[PDB]
Amino acid sequence: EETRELQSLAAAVVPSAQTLKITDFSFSDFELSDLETALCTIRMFTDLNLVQNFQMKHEVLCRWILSVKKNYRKNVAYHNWRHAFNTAQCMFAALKAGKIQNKLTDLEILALLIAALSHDLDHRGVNNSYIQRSEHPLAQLYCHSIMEHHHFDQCLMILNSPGNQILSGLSIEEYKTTLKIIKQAILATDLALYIKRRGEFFELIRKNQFNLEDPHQKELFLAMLMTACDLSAITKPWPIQQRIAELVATEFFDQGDREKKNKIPSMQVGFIDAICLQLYEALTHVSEDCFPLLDGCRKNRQKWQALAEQQ
Ligand SMILES: CCCc1nn(C)c2c(=O)[nH]c(-c3cc(S(N)(=O)=O)sc3OCC)nc12
Ligand SMILES: [Mg+2]
Ligand SMILES: [Zn+2]
Repeated sequence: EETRELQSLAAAVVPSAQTLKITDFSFSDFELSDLETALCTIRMFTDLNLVQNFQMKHEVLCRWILSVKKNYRKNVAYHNWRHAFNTAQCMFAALKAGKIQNKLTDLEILALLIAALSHDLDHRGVNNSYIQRSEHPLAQLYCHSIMEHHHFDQCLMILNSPGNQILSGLSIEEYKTTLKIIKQAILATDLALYIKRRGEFFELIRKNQFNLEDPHQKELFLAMLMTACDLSAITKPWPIQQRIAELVATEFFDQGDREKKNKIPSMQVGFIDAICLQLYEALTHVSEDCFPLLDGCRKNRQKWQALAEQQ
């Protein structure tokens, strides 16, 4: 923690969502400094009316954002602060440009944004031996989303740290509801849970039976939305997706957590087909304004496929 970094963040004027470009599905953070990602984050909370509706104190939100950023590991090639930051930006864009904002409640929106930013806290890279070196090396077989539970634990720890309580303004009832949604959302980032609950979601959309007014369906939708934002790097403009794919490959193969290069194109195509396409197609069914995510995904598949055939 840098009181210096906080002082500078808290005293800065937060530029518009327009100037920060956070309403664009094509948004990229390569050009941004950490302070700038912090300012973008404040703007996300502000334009979603969260600061106002939940009486968040400026200095507290600033301190919370810095604490969250500080708890991601920079030595992890992909699952780091920038990835969490980008997931939250996608959530913002889907809520605003994608018009999903009108379909949810303020608490659900509050929970989703916090969850997007916090869902990978303390991530140590896909090739970590966290559980492998614990007193329960078999835990993952009992509780597969055990690491996601740990990410949530980190999130809660920060929300309860002195000077970082951005939810202090909620009533105990609002608070309990928000924490529950935040938990579900973070657990939802366990790709295994996504694969397990996909079918039901695709089925409903398919048979035109999808109804957000149904408490079970709304919860399912929140989980699907979390996945959509968490994988959104796959939807970015070609030059940006190439760079993001480089980071993922690094974490995956060069243990950049704490040959393949020629197989990467086909790998990405397989990933897009097996995991991404269906999800983004389903999302567009719920809200056509989310089409750019689907469009971007398709364009990247075309690009990777061309390379796969080797140019
Ligand atoms: C936790 C990883 C999920 C993920 N997110 N993103 C954005 C990506 C991505 O772009 N690519 C991959 C991915 C998946 C495979 S495979 N064939 O095992 O399903 S290979 C790969 O990245 C290759 C560099 N995986 C991901
Ligand atoms: Mg993760
Ligand atoms: Zn993630």
